[PDB]
Amino acid sequence: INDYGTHYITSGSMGGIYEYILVIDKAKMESLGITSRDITTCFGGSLGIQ
Amino acid sequence: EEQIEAFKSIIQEKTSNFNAAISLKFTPSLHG
Repeated sequence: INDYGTHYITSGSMGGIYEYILVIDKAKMESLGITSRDITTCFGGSLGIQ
Repeated sequence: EEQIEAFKSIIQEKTSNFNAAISLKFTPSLHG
């Protein structure tokens, strides 16, 4: 079997083969996050007794 | 490709004031 093969040819053709593969893939991901917080507190008062 | 950015900003401010004014004048020769 190893000397003469597992199979033999019964028919076919004698042509050529040209196989070209052009594969492309792209993945773009962007994430932007902005958080701003401001707080202000002011309290003042004067008293007068005389 | 990898990109990361982080910004931080903190500001603090405090102000305090205090006054005290008291007068005394006693006159019932005597004067104050």
